[PDB]
Amino acid sequence: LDIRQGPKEPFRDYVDRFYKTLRAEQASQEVKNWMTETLLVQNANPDCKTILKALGPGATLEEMMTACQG
Amino acid sequence: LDIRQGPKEPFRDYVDRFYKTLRAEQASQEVKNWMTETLLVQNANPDCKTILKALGPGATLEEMMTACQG
Repeated sequence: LDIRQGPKEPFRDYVDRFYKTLRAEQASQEVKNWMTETLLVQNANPDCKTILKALGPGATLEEMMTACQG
Repeated sequence: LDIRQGPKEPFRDYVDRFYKTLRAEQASQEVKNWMTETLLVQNANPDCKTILKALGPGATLEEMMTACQG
């Protein structure tokens, strides 16, 4: 996963690039979930990454987008 | 994935801790592959992470272990 959130890139934009790479692999829902729990959080910028980790297990993409909106 | 390779931790040891966490989720082969391509590489220490990235797509766990043995 080459996609990483720029320090000034809105989270939703990063999410869209991330999902574009994910779609290329025709990932299942299970894989999509694993990727959202791991790489999406791990590849987020400093500001966002901290917040996203604070959400805890099972946080949804929706909850992550809300947490880092702007 | 809380597991991260210590800067002085042998790669195989890190692999074992990594796989212990993975087994807890009863991941399929597909998921195991995705995790090996992403998190295993992304959570490797500075020295190892560089080398592992140089291997390119499709590198197997075996090839990664060989690359960072010690």
